[PDB]
Amino acid sequence: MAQVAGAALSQAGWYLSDEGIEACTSSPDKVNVNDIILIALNTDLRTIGKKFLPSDINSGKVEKLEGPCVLQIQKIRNVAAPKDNEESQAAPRMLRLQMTDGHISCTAVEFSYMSKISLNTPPGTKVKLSGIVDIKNGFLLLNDSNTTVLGGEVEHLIEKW
Amino acid sequence: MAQVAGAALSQAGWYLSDEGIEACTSSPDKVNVNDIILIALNTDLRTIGKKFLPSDINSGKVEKLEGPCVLQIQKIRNVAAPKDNEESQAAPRMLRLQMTDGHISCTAVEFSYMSKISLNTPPGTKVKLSGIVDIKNGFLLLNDSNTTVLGGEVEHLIEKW
Amino acid sequence: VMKTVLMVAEKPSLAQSIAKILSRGSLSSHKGLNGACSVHEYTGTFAGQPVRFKMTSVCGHVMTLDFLGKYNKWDKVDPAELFSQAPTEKKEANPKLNMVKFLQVEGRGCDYIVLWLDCDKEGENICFEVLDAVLPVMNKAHGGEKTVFRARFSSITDTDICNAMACLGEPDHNEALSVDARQELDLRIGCAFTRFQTKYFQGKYGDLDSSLISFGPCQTPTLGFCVERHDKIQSFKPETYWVLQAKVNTDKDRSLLLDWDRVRVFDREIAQMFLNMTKLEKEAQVEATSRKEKAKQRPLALNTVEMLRVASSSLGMGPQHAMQTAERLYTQGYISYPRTETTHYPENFDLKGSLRQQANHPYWADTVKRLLAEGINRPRKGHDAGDHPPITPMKSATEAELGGDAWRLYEYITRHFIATVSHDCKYLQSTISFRIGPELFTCSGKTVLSPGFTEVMPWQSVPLEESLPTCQRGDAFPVGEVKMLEKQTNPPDYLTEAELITLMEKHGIGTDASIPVHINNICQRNYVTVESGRRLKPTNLGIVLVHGYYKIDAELVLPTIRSAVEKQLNLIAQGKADYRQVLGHTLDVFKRKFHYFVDSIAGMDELMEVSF
Amino acid sequence: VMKTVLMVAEKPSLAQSIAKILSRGSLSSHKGLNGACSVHEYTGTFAGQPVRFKMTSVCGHVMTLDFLGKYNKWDKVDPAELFSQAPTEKKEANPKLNMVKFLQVEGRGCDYIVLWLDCDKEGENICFEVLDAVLPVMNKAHGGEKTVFRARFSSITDTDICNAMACLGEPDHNEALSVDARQELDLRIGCAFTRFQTKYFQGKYGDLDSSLISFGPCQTPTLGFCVERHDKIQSFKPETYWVLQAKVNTDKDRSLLLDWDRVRVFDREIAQMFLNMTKLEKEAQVEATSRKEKAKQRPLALNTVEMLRVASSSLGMGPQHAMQTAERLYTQGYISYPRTETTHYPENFDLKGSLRQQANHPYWADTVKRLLAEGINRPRKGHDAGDHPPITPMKSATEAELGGDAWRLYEYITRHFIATVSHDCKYLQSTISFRIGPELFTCSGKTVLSPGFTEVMPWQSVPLEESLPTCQRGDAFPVGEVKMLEKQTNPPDYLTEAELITLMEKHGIGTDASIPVHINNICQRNYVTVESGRRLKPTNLGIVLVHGYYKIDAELVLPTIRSAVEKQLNLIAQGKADYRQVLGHTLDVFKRKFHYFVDSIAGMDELMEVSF
DNA sequence: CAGATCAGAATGAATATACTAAA
DNA sequence: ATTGGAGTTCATGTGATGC
DNA sequence: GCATCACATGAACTCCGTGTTCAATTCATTCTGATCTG
Ligand SMILES: [Mn+2]
Repeated sequence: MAQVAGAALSQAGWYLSDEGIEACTSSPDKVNVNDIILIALNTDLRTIGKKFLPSDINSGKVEKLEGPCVLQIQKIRNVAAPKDNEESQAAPRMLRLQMTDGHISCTAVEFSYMSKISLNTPPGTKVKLSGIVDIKNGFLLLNDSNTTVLGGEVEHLIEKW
Repeated sequence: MAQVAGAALSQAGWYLSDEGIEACTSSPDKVNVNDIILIALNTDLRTIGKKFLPSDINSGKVEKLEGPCVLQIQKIRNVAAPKDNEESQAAPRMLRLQMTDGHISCTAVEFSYMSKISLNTPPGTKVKLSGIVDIKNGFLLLNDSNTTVLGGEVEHLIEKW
Repeated sequence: VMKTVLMVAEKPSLAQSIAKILSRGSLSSHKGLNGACSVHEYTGTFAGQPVRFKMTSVCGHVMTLDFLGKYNKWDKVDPAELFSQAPTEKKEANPKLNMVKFLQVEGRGCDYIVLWLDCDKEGENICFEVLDAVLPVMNKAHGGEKTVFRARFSSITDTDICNAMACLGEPDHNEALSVDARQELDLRIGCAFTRFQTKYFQGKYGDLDSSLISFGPCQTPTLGFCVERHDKIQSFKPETYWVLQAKVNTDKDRSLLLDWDRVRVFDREIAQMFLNMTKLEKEAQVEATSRKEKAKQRPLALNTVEMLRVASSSLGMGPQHAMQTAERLYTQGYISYPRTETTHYPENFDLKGSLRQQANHPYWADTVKRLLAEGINRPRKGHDAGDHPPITPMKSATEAELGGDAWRLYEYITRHFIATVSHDCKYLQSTISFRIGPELFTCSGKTVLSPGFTEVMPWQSVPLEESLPTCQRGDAFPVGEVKMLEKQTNPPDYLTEAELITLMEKHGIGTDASIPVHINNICQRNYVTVESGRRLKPTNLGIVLVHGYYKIDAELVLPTIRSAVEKQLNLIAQGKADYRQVLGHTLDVFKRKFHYFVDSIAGMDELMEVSF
Repeated sequence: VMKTVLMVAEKPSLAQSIAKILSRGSLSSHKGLNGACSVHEYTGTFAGQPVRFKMTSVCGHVMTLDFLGKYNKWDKVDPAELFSQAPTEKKEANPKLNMVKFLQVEGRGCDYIVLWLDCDKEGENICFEVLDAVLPVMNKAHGGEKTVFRARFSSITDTDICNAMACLGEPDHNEALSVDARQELDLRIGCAFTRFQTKYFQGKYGDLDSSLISFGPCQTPTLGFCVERHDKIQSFKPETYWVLQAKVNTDKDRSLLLDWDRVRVFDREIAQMFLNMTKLEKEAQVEATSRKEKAKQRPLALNTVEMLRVASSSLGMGPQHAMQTAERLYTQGYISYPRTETTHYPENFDLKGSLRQQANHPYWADTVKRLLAEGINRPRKGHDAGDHPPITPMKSATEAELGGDAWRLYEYITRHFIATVSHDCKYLQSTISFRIGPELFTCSGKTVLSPGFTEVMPWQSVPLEESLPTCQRGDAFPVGEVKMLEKQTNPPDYLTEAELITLMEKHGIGTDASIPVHINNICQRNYVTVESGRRLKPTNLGIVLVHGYYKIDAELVLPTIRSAVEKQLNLIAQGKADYRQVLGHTLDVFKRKFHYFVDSIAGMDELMEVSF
């Protein structure tokens, strides 16, 4: 409620909607800030969250993004690998990530080789952008100073093979 | 007369001490050149050879020897052959002779081929150096016209050993 | 009372180590009555009782069930034999070692038996096979106490073996029966397919009767993994991508391009974005330059295979006429026998005289003259095959002697034999990196310093390029022009034997160290060939075999089927059925599919009518 | 009706050859009941009756000599009792041949016997063994005429064997029981000394386990040869040389190196004085010029010892391997008998025909065709010994049917034969002498005029050097620099296999076929290990054991006892002494030696413990 | 302050009683 | 000094036993 | 203690172009570690 609810929301940036809150397990007089996120690390943010991203990210009008935010992953691919084969050392690995907020998806390209997300990671893994993020025309750049992995499951199938 | 005989032996090259001449003789009686030559040839040169070399022979200051002179050879070794193969014919024979006078031992290198004296030569044999003697660096060079071995018998200290 | 206890293992060094731990006094040694791996003895106390510890390590592992029935025969045998009609028993194989003395030593008599062989399924197989031979010859099993004692050591580890000495027990059963059942399955399947390939595949072709098809439970999947890459090559599906191009200005005389260190990208817009970030260059930086020294190695003695390969390449013309020239040359006689398989150059060969007979034909000249001069270096050591000495010219000729393609071939051998003795070609491989924007591009080049064998075979020579202007780190070196390019190709790079290894453990069929021997088997069976660059392109026989498999019966390929049978013969641990049904139902479904496979030899016969 | 005559040859091939000439094409050949030697029957005449001839070929030694099996138990009695308390019998060697049973089953009713074994030594044993085997087999000597006939053929040629069956003879028991004596004496000496040594030295020194210590009449000297070589190598005092060198130029870009007539001087300061008298000069004058020519000697026929020597030195092959390869080539029917001693070719041998057959191999097609033109030169008048003809190729063979050791050994066999009937090489040696001060210096050089056998055997070719420029008396060539050189006395290197053959044949340690066996024997017992360059290095165990013999009793190791025993048995061969009594005298003296060796063995143990 | 210059681990060819001597 | 190999059956040495 | 007999066994005589896996010791090569100076 009120102040404590706002503080709990703003602490993690997990802007869960009221409908998602009432549909999920949010027991009154049981927990306020801790167990809600502790169980939300395995909840469908795509359905329980609001579009705190702008309206026209892919348009290119928006330049810079600031503030700590947490999002899910839907389609992460190495932009420098052929369709048939995805894993190789024939070129530096540049990761293209379809990055989901709940209503307006986007895509981010990884600059620095980071050994925290692999090409086999399950979709829906939590990735938290923390800092200044720059989009060039319709794609957002990544860096280790921005992305922090948390992990989770989007309650889906394997969507593989 | 005594000095006439001394001059005759000098022309033959023979230089001896007085004490040597009355020591070699069987008796201080009438003497002739042949008998005194043979009786001194019997005797050793160590006690009968007087001071008849001008010294400085080892050093290079000396350059040549004139006149008839008398020397001896004590040990003979083939410097032109190895020691393990003491009788190898891999090279033309070229000896060096340890030439003594009763005062000093010098080196006489055989410069011209010769056969009247060999490796198994009786040591202490008498030699005459009439006329020209080439002393190059203080060492003597043999020749077939001046260096003439006259033969001789001395107390055989070597017994080939 | 003073009794005797014998211990069995298989390794001499392990035997010495376990003796050392058992006594710390090195025991005492008896010369090996088995002919090898001398045995040891001690006056120890196993369970605190005075027992002669006689310990031995066998030199091998008796194996080869094979047939033990003359019903094996050959072509004039009942086909049902290869399906199920085979009285199966194991033989005391490889008596070239002995194992008769092994049985004799295991005889006589022992109070207790201790087994310490390999701690795996195969080791348990050896253990049980030794057990069923030592029990019939041991003294007696008087008393309810057991006489078999198995340790639980994992590997060479002092504390582990020390505690395993107390960790005694009886070896677990049915693992040996699982593994030997796998062996008889391999026996039956391989024998079946070999018999009917000898029956049908040869087809009285005359030329193909000499060749043999050696089928196995894994040979066909290995050939399939050799050939599917060729299949995707025949698919020949191209690709599309982008390349970033830029220029760092020179002194206005030369040019200095770069290579976009982040080489290659598969996109349409991210490359455009990088261009947006790399279209306002104003200044560059010299962040790093490198200059190493590596030497190209001198060539080897020429084989027949290498000669044929370069002659199909290089001057370029077919193997048949190549072999025709080889013979005419051996005839007017300028070269030795052209069927070499060695690279040894035996010491008897007169290198100096051989190099001496060439004092003409100014193509080779004062160069080879000075090579005759000074000192000549020893050639590379090769392999001895015992066929005949390698190819080498004799009594060299000139332009007017041979002529045409025969002269071209002789020129090849002459140049290669000149190259066989030389100094290595040394060069400096320099590279300089230019830092612009969020990019650290780099350019590279080579500069030869010593020609060496480069002087004799231009077709193998380092290319000539201008030396990059080496400078200190951090210089300005501004920019010129930048560009966005495109380049694409086929599906490239038919991969090599290393990738064969990798995919081979990837699918999961094979054993601990038998991958090379399977590769050698499948190559001597004339299914694939070895090509320069360690390439493993298959041959006509292999490709027609795999195509005939795929067209009708892919089940026998089914690259997961071998792993499936392995996992269902691994699940036979613990409580389960009999081996009889497990083998019988599988083999009978395969043999029904195989009966109508024989009824459908058509596919292969049309493949023969197409390609032979 | 007709009578039967049985004849047996020593070797199967000579057997078929004898059949070829005898029956002039009337062969009735069929393999006998042994799988080793066939039987040839035909019809002919013998002393005026039309009779039938059957002939076979024993495959070697019919019987060998060995003691009673009880004494072969290795522990029944002390080897001393072997001297005069050990009855000895004869047993059929190589029972796999089943020669005794073959000769028992074949021979019934053969009234007359004629015997065609070799007329030298070591064949009388075999002839009398065959005789004593066949006497209880035929149809009894009812006729008063004797039936045992001996054939005395000298050379294996057509006319000689014609005279051979024209006139026959009778064997010589007196000289048979001389080689009998030598064989038995060697047997007892070995079976005593080797047994005692291997029993003692392994008694307490544990390192001598799993090894055999041997002693005998040939093994000990063939070890002692290399032993003395090693002793001389170790005991050496290095020294230094002093040589003066002269360097000159003739016209331009020409360098000549002179040579001192006094090749070396062994003194530093004397060399310095020689240099002192020499350096003060600038001119050199020619004194003596030469235009003398010489010739190189063409090789004889390839004897067995020489073939082994060249195979070891040039081809890098062990003697046993070389003998085995020669045996394989012989049994396949390419070259004629490996183990031969005779050098001179048969007068009636068709030298031209053999050269005619080998004219299509490309390696010689040019040189063999040329040689056929002027006519083959007569072979060198060498030496004869009444044995088999020397080694020669018998029919052409291209490399296809031959492999490795093939074009290796066979290639030398043929090249040796073409060189045998070829001409000689003419070379000119010119020596020009210069005067440097009072000393004398000269230069030597050689050149080729008309190569003879050097055009077929490359390794035995005159070295090529620049010819000295022409000179005329009275000119003063410009004088370059001089330089005195310091050298060292090179110690002798390790003994080579080629030198061992010289030390073997010259002292007559073994026979023609015994030499390869003994060399293999000493190498196998770990006495001497071969190394790089086919040199023999004695082992630590070998060195310590041999030296004790030198300091105890040299009468068992000096390379003269073999000559002594051989020379003292020929007296029996001519019947100059008593066969029974001489053996006792030889046995008696050796009996004393054996007791002394037992008595004088303690000091050897002191020498043994130094190594271990 | 690591090329040019000297040193260790993986790769990979290695055999074992019978007695001497000799066809 | 330099030769085809496998299965069968028969003679023989010997160990176990009975007299 | 001795003659006997049947059984094991060695040898003489005769008739008639398979997967899997190692596999028991110690070369000379071939791809991994210490040290002044632009
Ligand atoms: Mn013979």
